[PDB]
Amino acid sequence: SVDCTMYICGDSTECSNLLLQYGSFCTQLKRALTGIAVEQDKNTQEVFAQVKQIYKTPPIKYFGGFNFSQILPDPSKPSKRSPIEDLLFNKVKFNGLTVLPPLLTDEMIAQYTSALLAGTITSGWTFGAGPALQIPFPMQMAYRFNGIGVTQNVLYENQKLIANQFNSAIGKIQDSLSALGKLQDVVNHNAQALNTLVKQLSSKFGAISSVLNDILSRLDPPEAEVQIDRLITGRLQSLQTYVTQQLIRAAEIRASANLAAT
Amino acid sequence: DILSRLDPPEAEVQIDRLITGRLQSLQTYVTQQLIRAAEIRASANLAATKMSECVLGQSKRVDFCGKGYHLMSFPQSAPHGVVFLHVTYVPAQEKNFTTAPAICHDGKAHFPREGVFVSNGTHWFVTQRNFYEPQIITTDNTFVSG
Amino acid sequence: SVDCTMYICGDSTECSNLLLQYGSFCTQLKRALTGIAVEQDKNTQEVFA
Amino acid sequence: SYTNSFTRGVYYPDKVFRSSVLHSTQDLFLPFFSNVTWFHNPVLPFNDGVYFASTEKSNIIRGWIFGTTLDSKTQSLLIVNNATNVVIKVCEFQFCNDPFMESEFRVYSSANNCTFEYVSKNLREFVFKNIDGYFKIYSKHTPIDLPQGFSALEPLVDLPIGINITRFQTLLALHRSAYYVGYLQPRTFLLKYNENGTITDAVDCALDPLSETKCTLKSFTVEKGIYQTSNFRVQPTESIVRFPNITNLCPFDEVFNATRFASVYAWNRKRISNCVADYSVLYNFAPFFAFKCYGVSPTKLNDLCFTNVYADSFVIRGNEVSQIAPGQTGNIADYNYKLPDDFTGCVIAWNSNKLDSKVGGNYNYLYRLFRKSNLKPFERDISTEIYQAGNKPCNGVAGFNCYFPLRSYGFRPTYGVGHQPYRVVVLSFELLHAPATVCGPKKSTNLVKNKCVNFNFNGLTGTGVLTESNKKFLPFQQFGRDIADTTDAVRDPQTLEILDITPCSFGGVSVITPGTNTSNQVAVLYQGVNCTEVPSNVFQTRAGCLIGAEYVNNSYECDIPIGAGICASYQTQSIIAYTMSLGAENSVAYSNNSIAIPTNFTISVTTEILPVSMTKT
Amino acid sequence: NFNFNGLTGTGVLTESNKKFLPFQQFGRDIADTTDAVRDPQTLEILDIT
Ligand SMILES: *[C@@H]1O[C@H](CO)[C@@H](O[C@@H]2O[C@H](CO)[C@@H](O)[C@H](O)[C@H]2NC(C)=O)[C@H](O)[C@H]1NC(C)=O
Ligand SMILES: *[C@@H]1O[C@H](CO)[C@@H](O[C@@H]2O[C@H](CO)[C@@H](O)[C@H](O)[C@H]2NC(C)=O)[C@H](O)[C@H]1NC(C)=O
Ligand SMILES: *[C@@H]1O[C@H](CO)[C@@H](O[C@@H]2O[C@H](CO)[C@@H](O)[C@H](O)[C@H]2NC(C)=O)[C@H](O)[C@H]1NC(C)=O
Ligand SMILES: *[C@@H]1O[C@H](CO)[C@@H](O[C@@H]2O[C@H](CO)[C@@H](O)[C@H](O)[C@H]2NC(C)=O)[C@H](O)[C@H]1NC(C)=O
Ligand SMILES: *[C@@H]1O[C@H](CO)[C@@H](O[C@@H]2O[C@H](CO)[C@@H](O)[C@H](O)[C@H]2NC(C)=O)[C@H](O)[C@H]1NC(C)=O
Ligand SMILES: *[C@@H]1O[C@H](CO)[C@@H](O[C@@H]2O[C@H](CO)[C@@H](O)[C@H](O)[C@H]2NC(C)=O)[C@H](O)[C@H]1NC(C)=O
Ligand SMILES: *[C@@H]1O[C@H](CO)[C@@H](O[C@@H]2O[C@H](CO)[C@@H](O)[C@H](O)[C@H]2NC(C)=O)[C@H](O)[C@H]1NC(C)=O
Ligand SMILES: *[C@@H]1O[C@H](CO)[C@@H](O)[C@H](O)[C@H]1NC(C)=O
Ligand SMILES: *[C@@H]1O[C@H](CO)[C@@H](O)[C@H](O)[C@H]1NC(C)=O
Ligand SMILES: *[C@@H]1O[C@H](CO)[C@@H](O)[C@H](O)[C@H]1NC(C)=O
Ligand SMILES: *[C@@H]1O[C@H](CO)[C@@H](O)[C@H](O)[C@H]1NC(C)=O
Ligand SMILES: *[C@@H]1O[C@H](CO)[C@@H](O)[C@H](O)[C@H]1NC(C)=O
Ligand SMILES: *[C@@H]1O[C@H](CO)[C@@H](O)[C@H](O)[C@H]1NC(C)=O
Ligand SMILES: *[C@@H]1O[C@H](CO)[C@@H](O)[C@H](O)[C@H]1NC(C)=O
Ligand SMILES: *[C@@H]1O[C@H](CO)[C@@H](O)[C@H](O)[C@H]1NC(C)=O
Ligand SMILES: *[C@@H]1O[C@H](CO)[C@@H](O)[C@H](O)[C@H]1NC(C)=O
Repeated sequence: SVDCTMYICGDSTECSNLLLQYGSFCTQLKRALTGIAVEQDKNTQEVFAQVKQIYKTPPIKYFGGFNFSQILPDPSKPSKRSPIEDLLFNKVKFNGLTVLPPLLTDEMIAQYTSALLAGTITSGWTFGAGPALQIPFPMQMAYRFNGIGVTQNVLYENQKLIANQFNSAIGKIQDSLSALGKLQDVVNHNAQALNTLVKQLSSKFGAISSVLNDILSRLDPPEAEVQIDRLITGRLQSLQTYVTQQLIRAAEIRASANLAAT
Repeated sequence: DILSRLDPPEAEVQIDRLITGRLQSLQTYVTQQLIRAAEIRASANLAATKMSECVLGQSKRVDFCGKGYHLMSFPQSAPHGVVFLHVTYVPAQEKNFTTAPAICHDGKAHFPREGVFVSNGTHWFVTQRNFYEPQIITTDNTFVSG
Repeated sequence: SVDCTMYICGDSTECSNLLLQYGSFCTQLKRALTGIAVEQDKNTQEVFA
Repeated sequence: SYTNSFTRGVYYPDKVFRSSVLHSTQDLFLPFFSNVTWFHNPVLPFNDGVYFASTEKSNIIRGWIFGTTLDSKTQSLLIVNNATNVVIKVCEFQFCNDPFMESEFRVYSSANNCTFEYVSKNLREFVFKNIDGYFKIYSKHTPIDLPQGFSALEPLVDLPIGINITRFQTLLALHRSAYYVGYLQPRTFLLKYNENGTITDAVDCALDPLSETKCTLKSFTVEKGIYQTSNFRVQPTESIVRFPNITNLCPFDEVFNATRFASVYAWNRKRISNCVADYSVLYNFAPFFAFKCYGVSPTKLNDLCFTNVYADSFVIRGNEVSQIAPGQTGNIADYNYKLPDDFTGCVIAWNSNKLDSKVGGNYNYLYRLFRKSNLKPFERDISTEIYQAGNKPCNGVAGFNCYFPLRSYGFRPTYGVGHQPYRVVVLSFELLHAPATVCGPKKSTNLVKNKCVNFNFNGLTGTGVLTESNKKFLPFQQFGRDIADTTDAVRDPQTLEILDITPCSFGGVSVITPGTNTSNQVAVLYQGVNCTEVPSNVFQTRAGCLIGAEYVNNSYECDIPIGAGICASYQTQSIIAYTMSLGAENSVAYSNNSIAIPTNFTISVTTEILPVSMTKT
Repeated sequence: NFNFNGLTGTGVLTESNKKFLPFQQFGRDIADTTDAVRDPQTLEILDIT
C-alpha cells in the first residue's frame, strides 16, 4: 500500500492544496490496490481451505509399512512443520510505502495441509465427497492400481516390495532439495518494484531541484508552483506505472492460484 | 474562461494543460478496461468449458461440477452471465464392518471382481463400494490368482 | 526490443544528457520487454518438447 | 452555560436543485453534538459566523447589532422587525449602552450616511455568516430546553453590504406595563436529499469514529464489514538545532586592546581568517561613543558569512570622526584614509583620553596634511618627501614654499571634547570567491532522545526519533545512509556518538462495524501502530492495535477478518477480537481391518454463478 | 446554444416535471451535471437533453 500524499508531496503542506487540483488520482490508486489486497487472501483460501474438519492421524502411525514421517508434522517442534516443509522455507518501510500482513498465518496453513494428509491416508478420496469412510491403506493402494488398469493382486502379493521401494523413492526427494526459483521470482519482482518506486523520488524531471522545500527556500511562489507542479506530475506518473504493473502481475499469480486449487 | 481572458499566444499554453490532463485520464480509463476485459474472457472460457463438460456430459473431475458425485446439470441464463444448477450424489449413513483383502479356499486366494469382502460379525459377503448391498461369496463374483 | 536512447533522442548529445534527469526509466523499459521475450521461447518448448 | 445541540445548524449550502443524490459538501456549519452557550446583555465575539436559536411564542428578540466597534465614527448593521416586517439597514449609528403609550425604539440616536435601506411553543432559527462582504441569513420558523430533530434552513436575504463584523449584541423587549449562541466551523457533511429536493438527513464527518466513515462511502447506511477510512500519523515535538563548538574565537581581543596604536598616516591592518566570529563581544562590549554599520545591520553580524574581514585601527582628533564615512572630505579623510562609496564594513570609534593623553604633549601620532592629489580608497601612503607648492624645485630643504608634510597632534588631558584623542577601528568584509569561510557562531539546543522531534545536525535536516546506535563509522564520516540512499544515522558533532533515525509512526486507520442495522458500536484498528504511540479495551495484534473490542479465549468461525489469524464478531452486546477457527476436529476410527460403507444416500443440488460478459462502451 | 444568466450549455429544452424549492435556479443529476434550469422570466423548469 502506498500513501499517495506522502509519496508525492512528502511532509510539506503547501503541496497538499496543489495535489487536490489534479482530481481523484489518489482515490483511484487506493481503490486499485485494495482490489489486489483482497484477492490475494482469497487466492490462498481457494487453494488450501478445501477441508471442513481438521483431521488427525492415529498415534501409532504405522500404515501397513509405508512410512510417511517425512511428510507428516514433527511433534518435537514449535512450528509443527514436516521435515520437508522445513527445507522448503529455508530456500526462499519507506517514504509512504507499507507492507500488510497476510490474513492466514503459516501455522494455519500448516493445519490445512496436515488435515488433507490425514484425510487421504486414512480415507482416500471419500472425505471430499461426503463423510470420511475408513479403509485400510494397503487396500486403498490396491484400488488405485485398479483405476489405472492393473489387476489388484499385483499389490496384495507384493505389498512389502512396493512399500519398501516407495519409502526409498520418497526419501530421495530431500536429497534433490538439500527448484524453488518460481517462488523466489515472486519475491524478487515485488522487491524490485518497491526499490525502483523509491529511487524515482531522486529525479528532477527538468525542474530546478528535486526537493519541494528547497524550491521555496530559493524561489518565489509564482515560479515555485510551476516547479512543484512538474515534480508532482512526474511522481504521479510513477504511481500510475507501479499500480498498472501490479494489476497485470496479480492476474498472473491469480491464474497460478487457480491451477493450484484445481 | 481560457479563451476569454487570454490572448491567443497565452491561451494555447492553458489549453495544452487541459488536453494533457484529460488525455491522461482517458488513456488510463481505456488501459484499465483492457486489463478487466482479459478477466471476463477467462471467465467466459470457464463457463464454456463447464457448459460442455457439466451439461452435455458427466464429469469425473473433482469439485468441477459441484460437490459430490456428478449426476447432471441444468443451465439458467442471467443478465450478464450464466447460472448452473448442479445435481450431485452424496452418500449418507455409514456403518462399520470388518474386511479382508482376499479369501482363502482350497489353498487358493480369491479376490473380488468388482467389490469388497465384508464381515457382519459372523458371515462374509461381497458389497459394492458406494452402496451397501451384500451378496453371497460365490465363484461368479470372484476370481482366483495364486 | 526498442533502444530508448535511439527512439527518444536519435544521435543527439544535448538530448542524451537530458535523459539523465529522468532516472531509471530505460532500466524499466529494457527489463519489461526482456522479461516477456524470454517467456516466448518457454512457450514453444512447453508445447513441442 | 453550555447546552448539547443534536443535529442543528444545517442550511442549504447553495442554490442548485438535486434529487435523490447523497451529495457531499464542505462549508461552515454548526458541528453536530456541539457545546452551545446559553443566555437568559454583554457584547459577544463573532470570529466566524453565528448560530442563533430561540424558543418563545411571543417576540422577545427585537433585532441584532453587528459590526467591528459597535459604536459611532464607523458604519454598522442594524436589523429590526416591528409588527410590520424585517428592516435591514446599514448606517453609522450611536447605540445606547442599554438599548430596548406603547412607544419604543430607544436603541440608537443617530443614523448617518445610510448605504442600504429596506422596508416591507415556537422555534425560530437563524444562521448568520459574512463572506466576501456578503452578510447571509438563513432562517426557518417551525412550531412545536430545545427538543431533538432535523430541519434544514433556507436562504432569507442576500445583502451586498461590505461590512466587517467581529462582535455583535442582541435586543430584547422589556416588561414595563431565552436564546442560544453557537458559532460555525469548517466541516464536511454527507447530505441526503429526498425526491422533492429537500435535505432530510445528514452525517457529520470528522466527528465520531464511525461517521468518519459515512463520509468515505458516501452513504448513510453502512453494510457490515471493515472499512479503511483514514490514517494515523504521529507528530514531532520541539525543534532542536545541534552544531559543533567553536575551536577558535579568532581573537578580536588584541586588535581592540593593542597598547600601542598606529598614527593615521601609517595605519595598521589586520586580516581575519577562517575562524569563529562572535561580535557579541562588541555590541555589548565597552561604553562606546560612535558605532555605525553601513553594509549590514549591527545585529545580523552573527547569521551571515564573509570571506575576508579586514580590520583597520588608528587614532584621530575628536571632531574628525565625522570623516571616517563613505564620501566625505577634510584634511584627514582626504589623504590619510579614504573609505569608498560602496562601503560594506562597520565603523566603531570611542574616546581614549585617559590612556593616550599624557601631560606636556605626546608627539608620537602624526597626520599628513600636504599631498599632490587625494588618495584612493583603501590605499596607503607613508612617504616623507618634502612638499612643493611654489614654482621653484625644493631640493629637499624646508623653508619658503617647501614644507614638511607631517605634523603631530598634542592631546594634553586638559582639552575639550573634539580635541582629545579618539581611537577608531573599522571592519570591512569582502566575499571574493571562497565557497565558505568564517561565519557567525552557532546557537546549539541540547538534544533529547526517544522522542519524535524536528532535528538539524549542522545542515542535515530531518524528522524522526533519535536512538543510541550500534554502528561504527570511520574516523572521518559524519552520517550514514541505508540502501536506496536515505540518511539513517548521524553523529552528534559535540559528543561524537552515533544515533539512529526512524520516522514517526504513521499508518492507516480502519473502522470495524457490525452494520448500522445491528448496532452503532465500533472498534478501531491502528495499522502497525504500537499501543504506546496511539494518542478500556486495548488488544495488540500483529496487524496493529485494536481498541474498543474485548479479546476472548474461545474460538469462533471468522466473521469480519482482521488479519494474522484474528477476526471480529458482534456476539457477546459488544465488539470483540479473537483468533479464527479453521474448523471442527474429526478423529477417524482407523484400524488395519475396518471399513465404513454407506447404507443410504441423498441427492443434493447446488448452484454456481459465473459472469460471461460486460458492457460495450 | 443557450445561456441562462451565466449557465452556458448546449442541448434541447423541454418542459420538465421536476419541482424545485422556492429558492433554487437549476440542478445537477447524479455525477453533478446540469440537467434542468428555471427560466428567469417565466419561472418554469425545463429539462436539457
Ligand atoms: C521412517 O523413516 C525414518 C527415516 O526417514 C526412520 O527414522 C530413522 O530411523 C533410523 C533407523 O532405521 C535412525 O537411524 C534414524 O535416526 C531415524 N531418524 C529419525 C529422524 O529419527 C523411521 O524409523 C521410519 N519409521 C518406521 C516406522 O520405519
Ligand atoms: C449376518 O447376516 C446374516 C444374514 O442376514 C445373519 O444370519 C441370518 O440371521 C437370520 C436372523 O436375522 C436367520 O434367520 C438366518 O438363519 C441367519 N442365517 C444363517 C446362515 O445363519 C447373521 O445373524 C448376521 N450376523 C450378525 C452378527 O448380525
Ligand atoms: C583588554 O585588556 C584589559 C587590560 O589589559 C583586560 O582587562 C583585565 O580585566 C579583567 C576583568 O576585570 C581583570 O581580571 C584583569 O586583571 C585585567 N587585566 C589586567 C592586566 O589587570 C581586558 O580583559 C582585555 N579585553 C578582553 C576582551 O579580554
Ligand atoms: C565540544 O565542547 C564540549 C564542551 O562544551 C566538550 O565536552 C567535553 O567532553 C569531554 C569528553 O570528550 C569531557 O571530559 C568534558 O568534561 C566535556 N566538557 C564539558 C564542559 O562538558 C566536547 O568534548 C567538545 N567536542 C569536541 C569534538 O572537542
Ligand atoms: C466405528 O466404530 C468405532 C469404534 O471401533 C466408532 O468410533 C468410536 O466412537 C465412540 C463414540 O461412539 C468414541 O467415543 C470413540 O472414541 C471412537 N473411537 C475412535 C478410535 O475414534 C465409530 O463411531 C464407528 N463408526 C460408525 C460410522 O458407526
Ligand atoms: C434413506 O433415507 C431416506 C431419508 O433421507 C429415508 O426416507 C425417509 O423415510 C422416513 C421414514 O419412513 C420418512 O418419514 C421420510 O419421508 C422419508 N424421506 C423421503 C425423502 O422420502 C429412507 O427410508 C432411507 N432408506 C432406508 C433403506 O433406510
Ligand atoms: C418579469 O416580467 C414579466 C413581464 O415582462 C412578467 O410576466 C408576467 O407574468 C405574470 C404571471 O407571473 C402574468 O400574469 C403577466 O401577464 C406577465 N406580464 C406580461 C407582460 O406578460 C414576469 O412575471 C416577471 N417575472 C418576475 C419574476 O417578476
Ligand atoms: C459541553 O462540552 C464540554 C466539553 O467541551 C463538557 O465538559 C460539558 O459537560 C458539555 N456540556 C453539556 C451540557 O453537555
Ligand atoms: C417599522 O420600523 C421601521 C424602522 O424603524 C420604520 O421605518 C417603520 O415606519 C416602522 N413601522 C411602523 C408602523 O412604525
Ligand atoms: C460617511 O461619513 C464618513 C465620516 O464619518 C465619511 O468619511 C464618508 O465619506 C461618509 N459617507 C458618505 C457616503 O458620505
Ligand atoms: C476587514 O478587516 C480586515 C482586517 O481584519 C481588512 O483587511 C479588510 O479589508 C476588512 N474588510 C472590509 C470590507 O473593510
Ligand atoms: C414531498 O415528498 C413527499 C414524500 O416525502 C411526497 O409524498 C410529496 O408528493 C412531495 N411533494 C411534492 C410537492 O412533490
Ligand atoms: C435490517 O433491518 C430490517 C428492518 O429495516 C430488519 O427486518 C432486518 O432484520 C435487519 N437485518 C439485520 C441483519 O438485523
Ligand atoms: C511498544 O513499545 C514498547 C516499549 O515502549 C515495547 O515493549 C513493545 O513491545 C512495543 N510493541 C510492539 C507491538 O512492538
Ligand atoms: C486466556 O487463557 C490464558 C491462559 O491460557 C490466561 O492467562 C488469560 O488470562 C485468559 N484470558 C482471558 C481473557 O480470560
Ligand atoms: C495390524 O495392526 C497392528 C497394530 O494395530 C500391528 O501390530 C499388526 O502388525 C498389524 N497386522 C498386520 C498383518 O500388518
